[PDB]
Amino acid sequence: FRWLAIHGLAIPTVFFFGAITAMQFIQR
Amino acid sequence: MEALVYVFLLIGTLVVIFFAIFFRDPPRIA
Amino acid sequence: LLAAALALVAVVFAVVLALFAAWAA
Amino acid sequence: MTVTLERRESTSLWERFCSWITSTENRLYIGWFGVLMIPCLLTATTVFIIAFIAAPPVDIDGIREPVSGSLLYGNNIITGAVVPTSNAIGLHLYPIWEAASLDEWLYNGGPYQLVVLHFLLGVAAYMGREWELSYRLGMRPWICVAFSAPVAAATAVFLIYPIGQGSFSDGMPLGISGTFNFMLVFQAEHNILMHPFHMAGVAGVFGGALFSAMHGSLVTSSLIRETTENESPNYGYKLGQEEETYNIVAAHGYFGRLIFQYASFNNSRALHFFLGLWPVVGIWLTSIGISTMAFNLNGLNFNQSIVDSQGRVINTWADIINRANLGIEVMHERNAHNFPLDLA
Amino acid sequence: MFTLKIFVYSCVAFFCSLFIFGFLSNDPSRNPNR
Amino acid sequence: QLPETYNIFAPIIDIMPVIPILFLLLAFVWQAAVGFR
Amino acid sequence: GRSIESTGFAWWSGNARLINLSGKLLGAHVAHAGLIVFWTGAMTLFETSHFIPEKPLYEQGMILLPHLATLGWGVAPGGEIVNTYPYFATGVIHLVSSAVLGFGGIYHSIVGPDVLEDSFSFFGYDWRDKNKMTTILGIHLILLGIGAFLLVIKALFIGGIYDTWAPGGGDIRFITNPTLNPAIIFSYLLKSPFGGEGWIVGVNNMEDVIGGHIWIGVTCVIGGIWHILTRPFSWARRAFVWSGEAYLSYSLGALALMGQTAAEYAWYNNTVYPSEFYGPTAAEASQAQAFTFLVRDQRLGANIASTQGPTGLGKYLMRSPTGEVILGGETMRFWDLRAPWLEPLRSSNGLDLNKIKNDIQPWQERRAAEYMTHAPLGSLNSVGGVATEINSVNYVSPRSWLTTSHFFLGFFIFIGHLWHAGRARAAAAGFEKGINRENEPVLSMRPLD
Amino acid sequence: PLWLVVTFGGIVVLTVLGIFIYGSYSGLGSSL
Amino acid sequence: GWFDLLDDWLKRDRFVFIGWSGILLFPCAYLALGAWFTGTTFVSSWYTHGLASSYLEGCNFLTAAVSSPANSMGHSLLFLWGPEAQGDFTRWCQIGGLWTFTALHGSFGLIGFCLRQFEIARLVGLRPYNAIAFSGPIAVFVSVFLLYPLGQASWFFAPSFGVAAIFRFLLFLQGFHNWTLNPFHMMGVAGILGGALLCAIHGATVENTLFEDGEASDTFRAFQSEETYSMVTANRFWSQIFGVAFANKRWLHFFLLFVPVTGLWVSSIGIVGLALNLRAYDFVSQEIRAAEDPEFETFYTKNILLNEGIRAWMAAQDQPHENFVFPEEVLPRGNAL
Amino acid sequence: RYWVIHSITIPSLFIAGWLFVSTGLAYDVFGTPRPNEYFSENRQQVPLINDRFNAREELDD
Amino acid sequence: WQVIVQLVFLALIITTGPVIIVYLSTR
Ligand code: CLA
Ligand code: CLA
Ligand code: CLA
Ligand SMILES: CCCCCCCCCCCCCCCC(=O)OC[C@H](COP(=O)(O)OC[C@@H](O)CO)OC(=O)CCCCCCCCCCCCCCC
Ligand SMILES: CC1=C(/C=C/C(C)=C/C=C/C(C)=C/C=C/C=C(C)/C=C/C=C(C)/C=C/C2=C(C)CCCC2(C)C)C(C)(C)CCC1
Ligand SMILES: CC1=C(/C=C/C(C)=C/C=C/C(C)=C/C=C/C=C(C)/C=C/C=C(C)/C=C/C2=C(C)CCCC2(C)C)C(C)(C)CCC1
Ligand SMILES: CC1=C(/C=C/C(C)=C/C=C/C(C)=C/C=C/C=C(C)/C=C/C=C(C)/C=C/C2=C(C)CCCC2(C)C)C(C)(C)CCC1
Ligand SMILES: CC1=C(/C=C/C(C)=C\C=C/C(C)=C/C=C/C=C(C)/C=C/C=C(C)/C=C/C2=C(C)CCCC2(C)C)C(C)(C)CCC1
Ligand code: OEX
Ligand SMILES: [Cl-]
Ligand SMILES: [Fe+3]
Repeated sequence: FRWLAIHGLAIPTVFFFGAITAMQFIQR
Repeated sequence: MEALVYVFLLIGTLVVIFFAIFFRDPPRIA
Repeated sequence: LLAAALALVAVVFAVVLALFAAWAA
Repeated sequence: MTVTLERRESTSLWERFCSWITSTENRLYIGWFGVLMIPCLLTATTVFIIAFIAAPPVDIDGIREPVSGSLLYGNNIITGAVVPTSNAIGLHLYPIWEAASLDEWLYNGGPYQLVVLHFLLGVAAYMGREWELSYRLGMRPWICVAFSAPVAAATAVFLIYPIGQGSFSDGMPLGISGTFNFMLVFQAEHNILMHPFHMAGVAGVFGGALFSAMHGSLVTSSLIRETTENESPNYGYKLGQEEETYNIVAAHGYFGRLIFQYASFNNSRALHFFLGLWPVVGIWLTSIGISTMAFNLNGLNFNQSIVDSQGRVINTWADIINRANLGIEVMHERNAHNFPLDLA
Repeated sequence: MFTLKIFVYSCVAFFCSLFIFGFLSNDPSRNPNR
Repeated sequence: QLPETYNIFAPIIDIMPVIPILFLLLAFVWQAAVGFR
Repeated sequence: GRSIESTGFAWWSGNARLINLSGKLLGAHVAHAGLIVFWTGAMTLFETSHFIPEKPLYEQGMILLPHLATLGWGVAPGGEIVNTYPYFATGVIHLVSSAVLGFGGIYHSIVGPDVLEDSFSFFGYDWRDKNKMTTILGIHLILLGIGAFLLVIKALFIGGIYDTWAPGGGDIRFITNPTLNPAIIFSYLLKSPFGGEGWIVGVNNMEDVIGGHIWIGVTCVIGGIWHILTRPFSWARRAFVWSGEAYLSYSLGALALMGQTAAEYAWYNNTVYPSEFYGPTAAEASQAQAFTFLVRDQRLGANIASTQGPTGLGKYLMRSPTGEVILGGETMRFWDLRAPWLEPLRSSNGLDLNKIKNDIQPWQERRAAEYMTHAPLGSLNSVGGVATEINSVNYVSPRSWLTTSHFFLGFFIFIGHLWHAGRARAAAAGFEKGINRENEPVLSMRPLD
Repeated sequence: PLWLVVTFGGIVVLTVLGIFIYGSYSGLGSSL
Repeated sequence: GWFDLLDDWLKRDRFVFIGWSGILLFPCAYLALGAWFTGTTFVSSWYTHGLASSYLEGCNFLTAAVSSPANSMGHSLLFLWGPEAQGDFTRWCQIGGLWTFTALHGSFGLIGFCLRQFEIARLVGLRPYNAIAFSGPIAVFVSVFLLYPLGQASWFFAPSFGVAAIFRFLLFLQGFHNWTLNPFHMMGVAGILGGALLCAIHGATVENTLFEDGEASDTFRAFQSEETYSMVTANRFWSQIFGVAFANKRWLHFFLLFVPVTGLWVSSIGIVGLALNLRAYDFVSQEIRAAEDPEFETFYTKNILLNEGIRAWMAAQDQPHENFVFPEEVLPRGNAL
Repeated sequence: RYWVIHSITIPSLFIAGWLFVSTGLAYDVFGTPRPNEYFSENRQQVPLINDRFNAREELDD
Repeated sequence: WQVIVQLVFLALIITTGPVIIVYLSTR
């Protein structure tokens, strides 16, 4: 459950962080 | 003259406070 | 504005000041 | 010869006076700060009560349109208030003796200025008094800091904001509905909801209530069985006892299993420090927010921040809240403005 | 109106003097460890 | 703007005032390096 | 000692470990001064680097350059920034000096001795040594006096200072005849802080400013000499807590008060803070709007002295509670405003209606337009205008930044004052670490009831 | 070293946050 | 036994406790939180509110949200397999299925968390006061995020999960319901501010009546059945300062449980009221007086005017589906502004 | 020791999110309008959904 | 191309701190 929880929170967090950065460079 | 009722209620509250302060039963150490 | 105000202020202040001066002595 | 000069002055009259003033045997402590506090708060209270009940309408916006705030003039508890002084006066000191008559004084809103100044003085003195009694009783002296937060709030809405805006007529009205009015106008002209310090304040009060309920529930949960059934468990504690009245370990364990082990406090001193610190900091920040917005450094402006490729505005929630803000702005003090920009 | 001003001035000067000269009367010595 | 000479030193100056903040932060680093904090 | 075991303080309260270590404390102070001068230099060079020649200072987010311009460096008549080189000079000087102070700081903090009482006797001190403390106080007071005299010298002899009230628009001027009359100066000191009075913030001419600095220079020097060559009287020795933390708390209260005062200066004063550089005040901008539309509507054929507003009060012109002819609308609250672009139209009984009808100049209209369109209102992300305004103008007046920041600072500094004063008392009396379980005062007291 | 890890990680986090703040001034949501 | 083995495994002492309650709590909690992140990052609200709503579109943390469904959806549960989205995930997000998703999963999540409090309390052997205290927040969520929209036209008028969106919900309830005038809300405010007051004052009092149980200035390290602070000294202090003080620790801690929780419950009563538009909007006496007497004015009437402004202007932008058209001549406003 | 697999997966996920945005797959997945897709050449108004049970056909238009 | 210079200078200062600390941490 430790692995499942820690990864359950951490994996999507990194995914999303990458996504949002990429968004920082989207021009009009 | 609802003002009478408002004044009455306020005076009531303030009186309750007064007696709560100067007419409390004193705390006593064990 | 008027002299009366300064008179009273300095009066009370001097009174309490003297009280304090005696205490300090 | 060190720090404190430990010495006395031999049953003098002034020394007797100083002794009675600083006496810890008085039912209510009356320190030097109390020598300031008691008269100020008494004057403020008397004028407040008398005015809240029987004061005539006040020309708050200086536009010769008196607002009724007292009970004997058609108000109830919720709508009644002490109307802020006239905008024609601004930040001018307006004591009774500077008016031609008491009637004029009442018309221009003198009561508000009097009450506000006296109250702020007396409350500052109240803070100092908390320190003072703490010192007289050999306590640690930081209760007055905790209380410094609310004092800061009061000072913000009763003094600083009028200073920044140039008129006591912008000070918070001494009343319920008046308070709501103050809030709405403030939102219209500073967008306080979008100000991070106000968010910090909300965190302070929501969090404060949260931690209050949490601590309370935890300690109440772990109370040690010292009472009979159906009897008040409060009777299971006696004032002055040295034995702890609840199982601290059981509480810490419960909290530890509720979230995780290292999320819980073990040191009660740390816990209570946190309990004191969170809301006080929150309120500190919100008070600062009210004052700094009193100098028009307003909340975050995201109006029409999102544009499409063609160059058309794509609204967000900030634009909607801006619509509401606009409503309040255009509608408030309908007869006070002669020019298109509201700079005061 | 002037007499009122005189009165209030008297009161303020009085309590202010008591405050100032009061806190000058060796206040740090007013503690339970003295 | 800057004098034409020291023109070339524009970007570096852009970072100059941010340095005191770094010092504050550095304290914590120092402490964490010791064993406290 | 640099541990909890050796000192009693934790890593946070880490800085309290320096209370009785003269050397490292001196190092901390010097290094900190180094940081201050560092910021001064770096930020000045930043402002010089980002400055654009044909724009007002207050449109470019400058707070340091307006000070130098106020002192009279690189300014043309009217407030035009022509020469931006002396600013660069001051910035560079400060920066390099920051290198020096930094070196000294790091030295006394890490390299040098912890205690200056051993190897030295002039730079060593006990907090409980009243004479030494009053000596240091005297020295630094004399230094402050010297600084005041530096301003005085700069304004009397070396070029002069920018005068916004100068006969011919704002221009640098050498103050020939400063005000030395005690009646006037100390009239500032003993004056109400309320509307129409303004205490010391209500100073509106450089004669009174510089004369005031002459007085404060003399006062600081004489006081410095006084404290260097004397010892505190009995009453002061009895009334005060004599320790480092106590002194810290005193200076904290003082700096809080000063912070508030400075915020008020930035917000209301336009003499020491020229509107050409710092931008208009709130009052000035509101009055500028009223003036602007008074002019516009008068040009459209309206008799403004007779124009009745919706309320029944004057739409453009009314009276102040004491009779003076003032601008109408909300700006009635701001009738205490004094601005160089408006005073030409001022008479004995307030605004001169004749001059309003006939003698209003184009440059005055330009001033009013500029100022009402650069009012000190803006968001945290520097969106100019009222809270409901849309994203287009990138602007927040320097007055807002200065005043708000210094209120923040003054406020928290006051908090610090309460904290350290309280802890000073508790530590002096001896119960700052908790209540003595064997000597609890309350237990030795008669119950309240 | 734990402290070096915490420092590096902290710098990384602050860098990403800084990129977001920069993103408030560029591209979408910048009013440009 | 099978069930007994299940119970044994579920109630094992892990870094994160699970339990039966965990079976309900963790999935729903995870899905609610995740739906909020997913929505605030990628999903828009262009086809429901005509608003940009995500980081992908250019929203920041303050202006991003998971907005309420389109008004046309009514009180539809908006299942992914529902007759509205018909399995299509894209159309589901465009309709506003993420809102109902977040709301329902959040609700069952709250149920699961309260059940978790009960379960852990029973296992450890404590009194279940934490759960009760938590009944508070639940009442807030149920009344505001479920009952209020269910009373209204559709989920559209429920709060949108976001900062500025919540702000909108606030100003909406002010302008339309005069929510500040509602006595139940006033009791709520009393509860919260009173709670923060109690937290601060208790913390400060305990911290400043501490016993000297060490030599270090760091009083934290110096901490048993003995009280770490002097209750008697505290009592004396507040009795001489405020006139009244606590004397019973148990009563104190219960009190600072009771005040905020009660606040929440009361305000919830209010919100149900608003669900049916059963408002505390007006004081008929003052409205009649003001109607007959054009010189009579209170802060109440001033706020009524403010509400009218709010309603017009925002009405046009906040309810796009209504196609409200207010010519600039009918918009209420004062002179000049 | 445990930094290897993380040095192979954490940057991988980071880049995967980046690509999820840069390729524009996010737009297609969540139906989020591109900066040039808010208004077409035919519609100049906000495309609100009016039919509850026919939201698919309405969103298609 | 000015942005790269700015970020390089920034990187150098920012790194300057921790490097001094590490260097002294070895001795
Ligand atoms: C003249 C200025 C001055 C000086 C010399 C001191 C000196 C001292 N203070 Mg003090 N203090 C001050 C102002 C000052 N204070 C102010 C204005 C406040 C009110 C906020 C306080 C509140 C205060 C408390 C509550 C305490 C002290 C304590 C102390 C002692 C140890 C301090 C320490 O280790 O810091 C350690 C430094 C830190 C832990 C750094 C904290 C940084 C803060 C929390 C964030 C500030 C935000 C900042 C502006 C920028 C944000 C960062 C962002 C860019 C990322 C020391 C004698 C302690 C004491 O009594 O010991 C005897 C103590 O407990 N101070
Ligand atoms: C006669 C002895 C003497 C003298 C001349 C000084 C002088 C000074 N001390 Mg100092 N100090 C002394 C004894 C003395 N101290 C003692 C006995 C102690 C106890 C150990 C200290 C502890 C101490 C601390 C802790 C600090 C100082 C600081 C300062 C500086 C203040 C800078 C400033 O902004 O002021 C106001 C400045 C002006 C008004 C401008 C004009 C000032 C004069 C005219 C020239 C200044 C030029 C330059 C700064 C240094 C030259 C000064 C010298 C030629 C007199 C100044 C150089 C502070 C500092 O930053 O030091 C660098 C500081 O933090 N001192
Ligand atoms: C640099 C600042 C400074 C500091 C920290 C001190 C510190 C001290 N001075 Mg001192 N002094 C200074 C400058 C300074 N002085 C100057 C510049 C002069 C004149 C040239 C003097 C003249 C002086 C004398 C003649 C004496 C002291 C004394 C003292 C000691 C007692 C302090 C006391 O009880 O104050 C309390 C002070 C008061 C209650 C006076 C009230 C001030 C009046 C009311 C005017 C302020 C009204 C003003 C208009 C409104 C201000 C606004 C504000 C209230 C918000 C103390 C060590 C005494 C001592 O112990 O002997 C050495 C003493 O006899 N000082
Ligand atoms: C110059 C000094 C001026 C001081 C300021 C005046 C303070 C007045 C305080 C009055 C408290 C009255 C308490 C009554 C009730 C009473 O007597 O309780 C007494 C009670 C004592 O509790 P014990 O620990 O002794 O209780 C043990 C068992 O009896 C529990 O069942 O005190 C408290 O519970 C602490 C909470 C008091 C805080 C109450 C704050 C309420 C504020 C007033 C709100 C209405 C105001 C309306 C205005 C129109
Ligand atoms: C005590 C301590 C501390 C602190 C420290 C400090 C605070 C320091 C400072 C220091 C400093 C404060 C330093 C300074 C430096 C400076 C410098 C080094 C400068 C330089 C300059 C330059 C380099 C310039 C250049 C130029 C010119 C000449 C002009 C033109 C432009 C240019 C840029 C080219 C801490 C807490 C961390 C911890 C440990 C201990
Ligand atoms: C430059 C200038 C000027 C001038 C200025 C001056 C000359 C100033 C002065 C000032 C001053 C001259 C100030 C003073 C102040 C004082 C104070 C602020 C005090 C305080 C006090 C205290 C703090 C005390 C306390 C206490 C008590 C009360 C009780 C007992 C104990 C003790 C002692 C603690 C003019 C305006 C012309 C113009 C502008 C610029
Ligand atoms: C909806 C849905 C679902 C779900 C999904 C999910 C579950 C997702 C998740 C997601 C997630 C799970 C995400 C996450 C995110 C995270 C984030 C986005 C974070 C951020 C962070 C930040 C921003 C930071 C902040 C901070 C802190 C923490 C403190 C200090 C300061 C700072 C600022 C650093 C499914 C498929 C089942 C089904 C269908 C529907
Ligand atoms: C003048 C000049 C110069 C100099 C510069 C300098 C002086 C610099 C410095 C710099 C520095 C001085 C830096 C520092 C930094 C620091 C840091 C980077 C720290 C920290 C960070 C972080 C991120 C942290 C984090 C943490 C920890 C570790 C603990 C607590 C918790 C936390 C997580 C928050 C040069 C040579 C260039 C030349 C040109 C000009
Ligand atoms: O007075 Mn009370 O509220 Ca401050 O903003 Mn301008 O003035 Mn009136 O309008 Mn909006
Ligand atoms: Cl107006
Ligand atoms: Fe507790």
